[PDB]
Amino acid sequence: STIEEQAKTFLDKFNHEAEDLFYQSSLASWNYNTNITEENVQNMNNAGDKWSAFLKEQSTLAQMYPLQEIQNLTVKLQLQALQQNGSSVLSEDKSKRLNTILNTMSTIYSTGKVCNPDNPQECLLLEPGLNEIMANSLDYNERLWAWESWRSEVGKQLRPLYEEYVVLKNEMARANHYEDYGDYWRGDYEVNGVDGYDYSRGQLIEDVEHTFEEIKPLYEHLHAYVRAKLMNAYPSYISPIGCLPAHLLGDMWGRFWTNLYSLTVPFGQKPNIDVTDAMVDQAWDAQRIFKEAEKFFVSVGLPNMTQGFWENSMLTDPGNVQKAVCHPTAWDLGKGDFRILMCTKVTMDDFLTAHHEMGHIQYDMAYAAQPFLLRNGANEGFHEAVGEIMSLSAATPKHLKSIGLLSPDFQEDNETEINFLLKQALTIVGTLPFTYMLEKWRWMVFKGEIPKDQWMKKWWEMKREIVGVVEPVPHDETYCDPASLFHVSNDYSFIRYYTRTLYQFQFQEALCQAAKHEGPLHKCDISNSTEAGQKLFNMLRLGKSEPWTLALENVVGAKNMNVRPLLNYFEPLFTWLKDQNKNSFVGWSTDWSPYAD
Repeated sequence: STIEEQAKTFLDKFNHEAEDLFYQSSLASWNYNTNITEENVQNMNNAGDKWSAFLKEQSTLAQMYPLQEIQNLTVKLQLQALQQNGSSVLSEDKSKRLNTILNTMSTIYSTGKVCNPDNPQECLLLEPGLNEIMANSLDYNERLWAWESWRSEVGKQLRPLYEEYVVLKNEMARANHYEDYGDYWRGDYEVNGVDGYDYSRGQLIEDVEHTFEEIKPLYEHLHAYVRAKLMNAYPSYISPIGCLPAHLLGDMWGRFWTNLYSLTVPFGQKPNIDVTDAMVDQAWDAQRIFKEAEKFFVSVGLPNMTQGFWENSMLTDPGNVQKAVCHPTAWDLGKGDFRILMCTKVTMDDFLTAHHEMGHIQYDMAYAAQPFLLRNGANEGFHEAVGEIMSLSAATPKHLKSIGLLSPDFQEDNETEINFLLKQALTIVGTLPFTYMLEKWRWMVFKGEIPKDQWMKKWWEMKREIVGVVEPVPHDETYCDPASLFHVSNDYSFIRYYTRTLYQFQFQEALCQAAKHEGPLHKCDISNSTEAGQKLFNMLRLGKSEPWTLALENVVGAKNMNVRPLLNYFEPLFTWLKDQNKNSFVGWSTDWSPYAD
């Protein structure tokens, strides 16, 4: 007859009512992704608005239950994420303005078209269009045109809408008892009420800017090497003392740096690793790729997947008769139903993608017993962190040799491991400072460290301060360059893509030491060792029921988040760079600019 028992029965009624409508709402979404149809575009809308109304009404009926007089930390964990008013605190007109701004941001970015009024042939789409010329072009102006002009038609029309977004989200957060919306976004990592494990939202910056203080060395040699060797590509434009132009970072912006490898190979005469020539000869299909990826998880002790998983997942493009957006996504429909979406093809990268998205499915399989609010990762960067460590063990030549794909007598030397390390670090570390600078800018603008008149000046300063990237052409206040990214335009959280990597190496190191590997960490494998899989499962089975510090402790043993596994993983590459960069300019100087004439 007290608050703690009334909260439990209310949560029982909520979870026994949230689960079944969540299934109904996600089924329509999956049916729309499989079948892009007008009849389906409204079905998921009806279903999603029903569940949106459900969560709002349950949030309202949960708001008479104080958090101070409930002691059970489980019930408190359920209540703290359900009590969140979010958009409920603002007026109807402000809610209308925010949602029109929301569906305008996505619309303008998605339907942004580039064209040349002087040359009709210079008109192309984004995928597989505009990114392609930013993908495989070796000319400077070729990338320059669709770099500056990309933000000419979309990088101007979101500046005032985002200016209004900043101010309305400030009240979005302040009315909910936060300092800023930057303080609302850093709220997932907040842990309170756990003695010794209590984590505050203000400590996130204190830890992130400290962890970057040990990542800066490796990155400055990466930048020094890349700038030293791109003068073989662009000798007449780029200084080997200054920094790099933004249009040569691999994509329209430069988040991922996979695209530089084909031009920045360490050794060219060696034969790079690939089975793409191996499944064509040996008759592997999407079924068999998944079946062999399953054995990876079976070896470490993880249970076999559901019978319905195979009969409900989508594996191969259903021809031209039906058009399905098949971005690689893992789907947890609940009620024991889980599916995966990807247009599978016969290539090694699709094998790594299959493993990466298969880890997500297995991880979500682990916490089925958790309630419908605890059926999520402890932190946001934790869900994509459990899914890539399989991929790091899926690219090891030892792994490919035991399955009969890779040649049994491939010689592995100091030139093969090192090129593998360049391929991975240029991809997994080339993204960390860019994620950090982006979220740091979001935090100083959302706390209001900047006025209007230097909104983007102090943006290119931190690109030229953190990642060391100069602009080919100066930008005045009129545009909006940060908004060009999809995650900024639709306003997601991004530091999940800096913190996921740093969980990745901690987990990999702890796991393959628990597997008793003798040798450098960059090749250690997790298969055929149940003692590490059982340790990992005892972590995956908690999910959100425990604080992320304790979740890190039960595996790695540290409540802190560390870079030491990162430096162990890239120590051999670090060593190559030291004696490779004896004559290059370690570091950068801010005075340099390509247009400083």
